Amino acid sequence: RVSDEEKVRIAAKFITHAPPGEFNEVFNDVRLLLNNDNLLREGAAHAFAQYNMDQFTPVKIEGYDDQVLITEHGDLGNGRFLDPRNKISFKFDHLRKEASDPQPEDTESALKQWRDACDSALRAYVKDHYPNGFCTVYGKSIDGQQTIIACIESHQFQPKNFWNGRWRSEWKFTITPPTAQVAAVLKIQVHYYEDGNVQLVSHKDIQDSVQVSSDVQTAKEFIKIIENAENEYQTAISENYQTMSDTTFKALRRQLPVTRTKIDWNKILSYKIGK
Amino acid sequence: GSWGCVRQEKRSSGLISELPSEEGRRLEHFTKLRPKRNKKQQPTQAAVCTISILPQDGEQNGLMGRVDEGVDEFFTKKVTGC
Amino acid sequence: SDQQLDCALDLMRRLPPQQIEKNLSDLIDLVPSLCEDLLSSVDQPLKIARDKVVGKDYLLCDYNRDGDSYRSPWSNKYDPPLEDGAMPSARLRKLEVEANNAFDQYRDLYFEGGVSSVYLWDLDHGFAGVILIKKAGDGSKKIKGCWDSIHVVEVQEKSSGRTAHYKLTSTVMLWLQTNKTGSGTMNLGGSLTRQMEKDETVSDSSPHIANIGRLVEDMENKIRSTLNEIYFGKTKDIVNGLRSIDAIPDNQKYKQLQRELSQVLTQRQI
Repeated sequence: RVSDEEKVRIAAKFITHAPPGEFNEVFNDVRLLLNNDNLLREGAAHAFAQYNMDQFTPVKIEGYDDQVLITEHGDLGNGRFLDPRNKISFKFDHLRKEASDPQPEDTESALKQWRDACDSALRAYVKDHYPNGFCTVYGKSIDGQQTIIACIESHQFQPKNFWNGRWRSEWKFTITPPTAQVAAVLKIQVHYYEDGNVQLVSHKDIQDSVQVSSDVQTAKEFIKIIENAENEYQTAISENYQTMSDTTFKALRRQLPVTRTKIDWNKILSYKIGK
Repeated sequence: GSWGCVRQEKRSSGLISELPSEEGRRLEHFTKLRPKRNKKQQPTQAAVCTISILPQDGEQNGLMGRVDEGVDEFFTKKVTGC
Repeated sequence: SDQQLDCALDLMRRLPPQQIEKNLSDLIDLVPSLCEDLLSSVDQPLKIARDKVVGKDYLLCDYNRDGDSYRSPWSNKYDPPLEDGAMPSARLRKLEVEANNAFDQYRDLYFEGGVSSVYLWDLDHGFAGVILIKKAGDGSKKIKGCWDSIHVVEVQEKSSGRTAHYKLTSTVMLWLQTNKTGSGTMNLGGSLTRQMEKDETVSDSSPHIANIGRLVEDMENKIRSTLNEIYFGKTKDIVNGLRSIDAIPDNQKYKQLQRELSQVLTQRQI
């Protein structure tokens, strides 16, 4: 019913589910809770890696001006990741903040044509809509089919004011001329924790069918798909906030009693309709 | 600044690594920061209650709800998403 | 292990409150000796139970629980059935009945519906109690909402005086969810906690329930304002800081300067 293997999996789940910008606090908590560093090291590396990966952790390679996104798609598999833009190889150290000692990565250069266009075409989209955003487009071959994978990340961490937030968007473009199919997932997570624990957890899954033309053309067609879908998503979110605050919230608890004055407790403690 | 699992390319002690996570643990502890414990029972392996209605239309016992439900049946396991 | 409890509470203050139930359970699996301490210190979404003999719902919490059963505030009976379950004294039970009735009115006046439950217990030189309130909104609307009130009050009675010390620790859990095309799944939830302490006169015109009631009321009115601010104000603002629908007038000037000043400091510091 209980085993060290189960405790390790539990510890791992907690660690990989830390909210943005709070990995260490959660890790230290779990470490003191598990109270067995030998077991903790069993899945640490795996935990750290998975976290940074699903969190699209923006990292800065030794000296490229390189804010690159750590994702699965860039996971070499040997303990190193891909930087499709600068196109090098970089080893990411999970505990420490830095990832250094890069390796040139001469490519396959098959889908790269599309890849390089979308990348800096999207890089423009991002600079226009994400205050502290970064993007990484992956050109790759997925079991025969060519696909462009653009990953966008944006965050704001203010622990001294007890809050952190992050945006994550992933668009998978699978090409099948003339027209191709789109698949994406938009994600938002916000955490406020001064004398409480409040969180916005939201995500939207979208699938689209797009017409494929040129290289610089299909790219701008994509950045357009994304722009419209993400603006629509964000729009639906601000609207939801509006309704929750002016309809749902007010339907829960009134601001003042129906009697329209604070409660007369002496009256509640005695005065009856009849017994 | 510097990197090396154990081989250490540069001529240095390089005692830093993934170790920083074991420590010797401090024996001293608060023990009782504040008054509160309400020690009681619980061990029984059981817990049933749940509310009534709140979730959209879909539950009961629907284990279905994933990308590409069909697997090891079609010609290929082509997936629109991942 | 007190640092453990501290660490356990910090963790629950960071993991998605939407999964408090599953995570608390796992947390207990991880540290089984803290089970009792966590069940009493970790607030979880309020569960409703049906009192069959009276035909009325009541709310569940660690304070009306004994082993695997819970005590109804209506029939003063445990469910599932127990033989010698913990019960308040006959005299405290009477006050408990009166507190439930008073807060039922309080609930109807401020929430116009929902469910409330009050459970009391004796202390060495006073007594304590928990006031539970749950109110779920229109189940027909696109957006679902639920308010959970969890008030724990400790009353320190004074030998001479009929003036008592009240310590109120309150938590309001507010859950909002929507499954709409344009937003996919959006979940805004969690809770805020506030604490208050006050010395107060206890008299025939202002008995214990009135004093506790006034404190609960003031507390909830204050937390309602903070909730509105944090949920619909602050988290929204953080959201707008992550992305902007309108093109953000890019600024070259500050960014160009920033790099120049930065590299100087690094080759001066370590």
